[PDB]
Amino acid sequence: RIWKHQVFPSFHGADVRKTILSHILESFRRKGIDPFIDNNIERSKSIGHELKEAIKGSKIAIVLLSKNYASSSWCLDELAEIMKCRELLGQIVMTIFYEVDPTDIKKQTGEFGKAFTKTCKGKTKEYVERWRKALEDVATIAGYHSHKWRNEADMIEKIATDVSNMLNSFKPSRDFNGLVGMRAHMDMLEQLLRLVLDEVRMIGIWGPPGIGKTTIARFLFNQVSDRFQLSAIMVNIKGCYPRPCFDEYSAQLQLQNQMLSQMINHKDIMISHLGVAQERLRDKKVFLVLDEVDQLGQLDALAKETRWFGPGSRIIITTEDLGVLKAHGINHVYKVGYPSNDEAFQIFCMNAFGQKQPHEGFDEIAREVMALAGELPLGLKVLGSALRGKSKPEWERTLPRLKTSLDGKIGSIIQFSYDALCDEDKYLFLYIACLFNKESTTKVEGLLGKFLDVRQGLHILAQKSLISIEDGNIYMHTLLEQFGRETSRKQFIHHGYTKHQLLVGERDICEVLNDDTIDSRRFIGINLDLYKNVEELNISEKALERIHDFQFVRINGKNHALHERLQGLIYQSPQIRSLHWKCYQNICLPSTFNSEFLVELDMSFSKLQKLWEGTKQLRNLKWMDLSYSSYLKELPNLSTATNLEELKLRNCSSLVELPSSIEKLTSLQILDLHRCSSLVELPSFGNATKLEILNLENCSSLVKLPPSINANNLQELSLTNCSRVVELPAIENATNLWKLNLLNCSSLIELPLSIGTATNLKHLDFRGCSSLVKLPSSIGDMTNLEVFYLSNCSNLVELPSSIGNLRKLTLLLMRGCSKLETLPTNINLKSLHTLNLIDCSRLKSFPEISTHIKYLRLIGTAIKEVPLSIMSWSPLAHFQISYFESLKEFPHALDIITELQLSKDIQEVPPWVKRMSRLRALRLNNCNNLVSLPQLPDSLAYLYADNCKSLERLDCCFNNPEIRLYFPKCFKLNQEARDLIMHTSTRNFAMLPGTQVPACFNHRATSLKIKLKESPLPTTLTFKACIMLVNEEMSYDLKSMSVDIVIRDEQNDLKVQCTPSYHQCTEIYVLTEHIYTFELEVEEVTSTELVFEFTSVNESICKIGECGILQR
Amino acid sequence: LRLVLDEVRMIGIWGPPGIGKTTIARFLFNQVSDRFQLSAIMVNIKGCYPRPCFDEYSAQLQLQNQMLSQMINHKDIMISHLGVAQERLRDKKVFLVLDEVDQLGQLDALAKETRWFGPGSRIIITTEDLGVLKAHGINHVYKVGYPSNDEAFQIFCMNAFGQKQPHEGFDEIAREVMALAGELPLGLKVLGSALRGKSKPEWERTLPRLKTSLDGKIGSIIQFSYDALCDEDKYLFLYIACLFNKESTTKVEGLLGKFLDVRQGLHILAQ
Amino acid sequence: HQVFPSFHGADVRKTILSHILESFRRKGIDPFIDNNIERSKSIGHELKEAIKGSKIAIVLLSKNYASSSWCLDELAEIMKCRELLGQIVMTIFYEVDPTDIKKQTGEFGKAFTKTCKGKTKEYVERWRKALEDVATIAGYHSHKWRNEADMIEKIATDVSNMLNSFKPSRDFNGLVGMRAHMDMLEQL
Amino acid sequence: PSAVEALIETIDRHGRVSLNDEAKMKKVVRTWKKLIERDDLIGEIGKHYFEAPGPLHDTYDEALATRLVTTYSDRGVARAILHTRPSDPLSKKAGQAHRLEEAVASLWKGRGYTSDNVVSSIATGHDVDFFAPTAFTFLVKCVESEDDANNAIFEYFGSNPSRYFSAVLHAMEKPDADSRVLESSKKWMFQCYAQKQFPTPVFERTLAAYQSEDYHYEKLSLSQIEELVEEYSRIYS
Ligand SMILES: Nc1ncnc2c1ncn2[C@@H]1O[C@H](COP(=O)(O)OP(=O)(O)OP(=O)(O)O)[C@@H](O)[C@H]1O
Ligand SMILES: Nc1ncnc2c1ncn2[C@@H]1O[C@H](COP(=O)(O)OP(=O)(O)OP(=O)(O)O)[C@@H](O)[C@H]1O
Ligand SMILES: Nc1ncnc2c1ncn2[C@@H]1O[C@H](COP(=O)(O)OP(=O)(O)O)[C@@H](O)[C@H]1O
Ligand SMILES: Nc1ncnc2c1ncn2[C@@H]1O[C@H](COP(=O)(O)OP(=O)(O)O)[C@@H](O)[C@H]1O
Repeated sequence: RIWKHQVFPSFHGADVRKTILSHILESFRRKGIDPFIDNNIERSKSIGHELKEAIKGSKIAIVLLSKNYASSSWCLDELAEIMKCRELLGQIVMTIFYEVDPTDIKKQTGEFGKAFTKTCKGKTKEYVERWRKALEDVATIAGYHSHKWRNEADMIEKIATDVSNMLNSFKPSRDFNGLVGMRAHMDMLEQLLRLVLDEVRMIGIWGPPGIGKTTIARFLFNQVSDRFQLSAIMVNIKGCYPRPCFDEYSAQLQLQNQMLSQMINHKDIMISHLGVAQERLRDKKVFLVLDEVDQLGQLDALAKETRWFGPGSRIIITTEDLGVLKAHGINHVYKVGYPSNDEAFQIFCMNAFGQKQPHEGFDEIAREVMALAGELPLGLKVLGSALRGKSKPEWERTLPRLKTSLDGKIGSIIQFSYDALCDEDKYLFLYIACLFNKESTTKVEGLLGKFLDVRQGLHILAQKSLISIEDGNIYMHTLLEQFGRETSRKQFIHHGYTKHQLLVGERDICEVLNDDTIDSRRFIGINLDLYKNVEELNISEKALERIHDFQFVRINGKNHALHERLQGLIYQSPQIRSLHWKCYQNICLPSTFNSEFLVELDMSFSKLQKLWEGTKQLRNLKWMDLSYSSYLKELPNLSTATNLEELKLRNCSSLVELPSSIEKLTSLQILDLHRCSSLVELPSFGNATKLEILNLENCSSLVKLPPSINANNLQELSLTNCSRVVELPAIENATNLWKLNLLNCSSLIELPLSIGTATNLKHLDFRGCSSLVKLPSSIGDMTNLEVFYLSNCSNLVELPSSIGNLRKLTLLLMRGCSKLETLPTNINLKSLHTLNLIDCSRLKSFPEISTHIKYLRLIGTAIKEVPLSIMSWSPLAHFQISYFESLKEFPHALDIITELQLSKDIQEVPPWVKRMSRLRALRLNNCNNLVSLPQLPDSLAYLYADNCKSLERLDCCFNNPEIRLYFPKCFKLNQEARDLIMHTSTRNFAMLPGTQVPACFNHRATSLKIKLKESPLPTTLTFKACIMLVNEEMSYDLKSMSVDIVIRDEQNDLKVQCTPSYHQCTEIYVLTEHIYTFELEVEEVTSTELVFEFTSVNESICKIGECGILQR
Repeated sequence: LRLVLDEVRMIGIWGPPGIGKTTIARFLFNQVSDRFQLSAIMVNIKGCYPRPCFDEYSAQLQLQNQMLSQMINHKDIMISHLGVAQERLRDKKVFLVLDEVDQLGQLDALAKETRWFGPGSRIIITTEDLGVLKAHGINHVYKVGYPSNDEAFQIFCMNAFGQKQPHEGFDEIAREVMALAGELPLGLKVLGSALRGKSKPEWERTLPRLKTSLDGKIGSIIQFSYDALCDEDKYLFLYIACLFNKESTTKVEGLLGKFLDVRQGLHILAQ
Repeated sequence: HQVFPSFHGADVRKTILSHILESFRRKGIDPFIDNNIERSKSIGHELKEAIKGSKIAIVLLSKNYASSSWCLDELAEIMKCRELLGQIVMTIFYEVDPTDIKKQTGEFGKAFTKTCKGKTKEYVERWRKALEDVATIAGYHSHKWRNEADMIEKIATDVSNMLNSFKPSRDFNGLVGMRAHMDMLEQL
Repeated sequence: PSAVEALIETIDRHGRVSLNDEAKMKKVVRTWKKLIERDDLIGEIGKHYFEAPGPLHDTYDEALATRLVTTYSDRGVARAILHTRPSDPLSKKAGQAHRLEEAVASLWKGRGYTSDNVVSSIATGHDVDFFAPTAFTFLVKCVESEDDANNAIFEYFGSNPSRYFSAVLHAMEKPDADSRVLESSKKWMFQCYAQKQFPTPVFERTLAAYQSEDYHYEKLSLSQIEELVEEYSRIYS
């Protein structure tokens, strides 16, 4: 329906127009209510008719009742009209009994009754009847009583609240419904807030422009401001403040004037001195929000000290520069973060399609546009709004427009923050956006050091949240970089008295080189990306004549094409500061290439062979990165390369040898040869070299090595495969060896004794290091050595007695050490956890180091004995012995053993095994000649039998726990034994040799669907399930399988639960013709219809074939 | 329009700059607003908007504030949040006229959902690009057409010969000047005012320079509409105005296809 | 405190005073609070201490204001502080003529006379002098104002304006060397 | 809680709840990134899960890898390894990622997966993805020989030379494609047909028979077909 007014008040003018009605109206104006005011009736109009019209167009009528309400005929007539309107139309009527009682109203007696009698003396009958009926029916309405409230202000507040609520005014904002995922922000920000600490704590919010600081502040204000006596929000303080700021004090005074006028309800204050806020807000709980504070003057004007505000007050200042917060001493800072990819897509979809999910067919293009928008909420909103009502072809053909040009709405907002920078900061920003987007901070400092103060510039930029340094690499947001690239054409760069510009473009910025009409000296940087076509780019022959001073070059020439013109244009530069060329696609660097000035050289993919063919002046060179240049054979003389820092010959498999001129590389710290299948030697380095990271991972032909390294600072040293390496370079100190490994470095003979000097090598491997004869005696020297792997280190017939000095190693894996024969005896390792001696085919003595071992694994050994000292050892969570005959002689060993492993050929069926208490597992490796099995002990969890020729009867009644009975290949099983295997109440798998599901499982089928019925009213049900596998090219020994289970109904769609909703085993054999059984519980009480679905996770490994289950 | 259906139908009005979108809106508001309980007209929203608009929410809030102050005649109060317009106007007949709307932000400011106005109301927004109307999903669009040649002559003689709908005296050069003015009421008015009060020989000296260069009055408005384009769109505009004024779209695509993405450019220019 | 309110509870504590309290609360004004359980026949020392440090007082006058020796003593102390200290006194004539307050007449005068029986001469003299002085000072006549809420809002605005001007330039005295400039400029 | 405590709780929750396939396919990546965030976790959490009850392991890395495979499917772990390879090979994160992927490869070898099983696990549905280095190198580690890796990927294409050559040519067009390795695979295919001593036109028709519609990938075009014929022509006459 339609109403002109929300509330129409009815009252007697002589009584309440002055005193109480005024207050009610004032309260209504303060709650966003527009009541009808009779004083505003237009002049020269009939008051009665206009008032009657205004009555019928009112949603609510409020009737104020006074002792002289009956005195005026206007009051009675408007009341009668009000009541006819309510009973006919349906307008809502509320009553206020101000110093009057409803009882005397309907009697028309005494108070107000005298007035009614006086006013009804001259009238007709129908008027009196209508007035009386209306008076009675309005006295019936339950409203508010004046005498029931102790103070008039509370009653008026309650009346206004009731009217506003029953108006369904919807005071909470619906705007805060289209925003995505601010629960994370609010939860993170509540912890910084802690509004129960009654301090005056100050809180900051900073982040790149457009993440949503303003929206976060608005939402937080809406949620929280109601809990403080005084609240105020100031938006875009940066915008209003004068830019030059010629008179700081006047601006500060005006700013504090605005803050006071909006905090205190004083509509128009004129502040004389900046101390008014301190004077006025000393003892009050105040919530103040300041948005986009640009500099410290605003903060001093608005909130200089916490003493300005009373206890429990909070102020929240949002900015982009952290330095402003730090200078004011905030230390309570919430750094806003980008939303999740899902949330970003939701925001983009809200702005584009109007819902949280895209329309059909838009998914791929929508995600492309999103990825173009980076992650900024501002960018997502802008792009989504730009593409709202379009159609899919329009999306597809406007995406290239979006890529090439940055939208104006993003551009201006970024421009505003870009303008506040210093000149050198602007130049550094342009440099980062154009060339060094993702580069080491050290490399940027080296390259741009002489032009400008790079360190302080980077620090300031990070403070401004224009860049981010993650792990020594600087990162600029995609939109921000895109803005930076555009301004490169429109802005110049001044370093001293000269002037320069940059050239950044995919391929379209090359015709400017063919302009031939402008000075090309002002071009110190090129960023080209040639992943478009193998066609040669077009340059005028005259442009080839001009020589260009190009200092920074970054070419990603990703194609098989060769660019003769580009090479001639660039390598004619006199001084080239840094040169990156990906996919060079040539043979040699041209001879006319001057290299005296060359700090950094990078060729990440190349076809170079014997570059420079001659000695050159590599005076100030600090980085060589030749990577993946697989077609490379030699390398120039590196004499006079004394300043070289790092050399990465990464994965260049054809490099036959390394030059002896590496001796001249005094400052070299990094040598990288991760894959060099064609090396032979590695020449001596020198004396002051001090290599830091020597990485020779798979040098499968490297034979010789240097005799010494002078490795005073050698963080890492890696020789993983290096199959043919005889000796090893000595070491001086290695006081920082954070990593050393020789995994599979066979053909070694010894180890340099100085390996003991590494006092911090916590971890150490020699896994696979065959032919190693003897560990050095200095092994005991290393401290903090925690882990020590050895595996199949055959021909290691010793172990040094100094090991007892190690005092910290937790595990000593020594697997397959098939010639280890002794072991140091008089040793107590105070913190030793495990000891793996498996298949040590000549170990021949018990390992006697009186320790706190918790995991002892002696399988395949030749021990045949157990000492009596073991009872000193308090715990053994595991202890595994390959069974031999004369274990009967060591009863002390029986109560402590945990596993056991019968050998290939054992006739006997060991009964005394029933005596040992803790026997968690029992393994029969092959047992090609066995018949039965005794009563096993009561504590079993595992039992295996891989390929035995007979286990006819399994006479064990065993009921411990989840027990796994695996029987890979044993077909001579009694049907009673077979049934036992199936009909045992476990909580784990059970696998047996069978060719088809046994008939015991009635309910059969062949992701598959099992359908079955039930016979029960209401109970928890228990099921036994049986499964075979799909006949496939499964490996002879697949050793892991996991099964997921889903159960549903066909009358309802309720997904019923299933407590063992998965069965997983990392040791079960996976084979074709076998039966796998397990157990399930269902508890929901759907009655007749259950549908099962067993799936095998890792479908690429194992697929469930036939199946069938059974109740119990 | 169809007011009798008491819906919240929104209606667009679009055409090249200088046809009378503003004048048509004013005439309609003058004729019909009396039938509506509360009504307001907003003029040149595009010009009265912050060009950089660093805080699009503050500008959006103040735009809604201007609308409410003009509409309720409510002594330019300050507004708390952006949903107030719904709270006030969702239960009253409304006639709203929004003139020269440039981008979707203003529409979100002033009229985002038909549920803001209630049982019968009309919102009429005049724009120049169809894309803004289409994004907001209006589909009730009047493409304003050029007036008839006789009406063009009446307008020109109204603005040239001083209220005389026909000519005075000669009636020869007037039609040459008109044919020069095309059909835009803006062009007719500017040319008529340029020659107002002249004599026939003065008219004759003025004719050539008028023919070889257009007045700055028309040029300023056309330039403003031209500057709101992408660079590719500007290049395509120049190509059409220079060489391919009246050619098949297919041939234009075939000849200019290597440069400008002709299909998208034509789509935008037509919009 | 911020403001010291003086009133007669039986007349105004329920109807108008609550509105003024609410307006002051919403304008960030914290008046001194008191309870009917916190009053004796006399005023007490702590009440005078609160009066002296209030630095602004509001005397709301009603018909039966003079019918409480408590209120009369409060008014006398308020005027004493106004004359000696720089206390600023604001008056509200709630439907009572200032002339009636001045000459102690009308119903107000009758209540004052009925209250004055038994007191010593100096009490009556101080009460009369304070009443005359408070009638002289320029305040807010409730009868003149057509709109009570507007009058209360105006009173709150004036209180706020005459409350953020006490401390003159207390801040930013940390500017250095201004005495030299002042002396060198005094000669000019 | 500390990072370790939270990460253990999260891994246990994910292994406990048995949630959606794609939900696992997503959460595995977040867990993987949280692993390599700092250098001293893989060892520490491996030590923690080593001492927990369960099957025994030869190393901490094996314990962590086994838990990751139990918590997220072989499909999820392979996808995370492929999608979380850092840039700088010498950084800490690269070392952590190498530890994780080597542990997973050793875990798969210990279970005796075939070459085909590994290929199917890595499989993403886009036949060029197998030739991206971040996947090809992991495959080579899992199978220990490039010849076997090429044979496995060739058989995963149903022994279709056309599909294989289409994939390798599409891999030739990658910004970071190792030319040497892709050329090695191509040369392997050439040598496999040289062992057949197929005539050059017979070789052409052997390739172009699959160019028919016998089998959803992108087929070759006659131009590079003739190019490959010419390439094979003289090298092994
Ligand atoms: N035609 C008029 N023009 C101007 N003032 C008028 C007119 N009629 C009445 N008044 C003023 O209205 C006052 C009387 O108001 P009254 O107390 O009757 O209002 P009311 O009947 O209570 O209003 P309502 O019935 O709307 O509550 C008179 O003092 C007079 O000055
Ligand atoms: N202290 C006061 N505060 C507010 N209003 C006052 C005060 N004293 C007197 N008034 C108002 O002044 C009115 C009487 O004015 P009066 O006719 O005496 O002016 P006047 O003395 O003639 O002025 P003048 O002396 O300037 O000619 C009273 O109705 C009263 O409301
Ligand atoms: N969580 C969010 N959900 C939806 N929109 C958001 C969210 N955060 C920001 N936006 C949108 O991004 C735009 C820019 O955010 P804004 O708060 O102006 O950034 P800034 O912090 O730079 O002021 C806003 O118009 C806002 O609508
Ligand atoms: N039907 C008409 N009759 C007379 N004059 C007109 C007519 N239509 C437009 N005009 C005049 O032509 C000019 C064109 O302006 P207009 O087109 O309304 O601006 P906009 O292009 O913003 O709509 C106006 O000054 C108007 O006076």
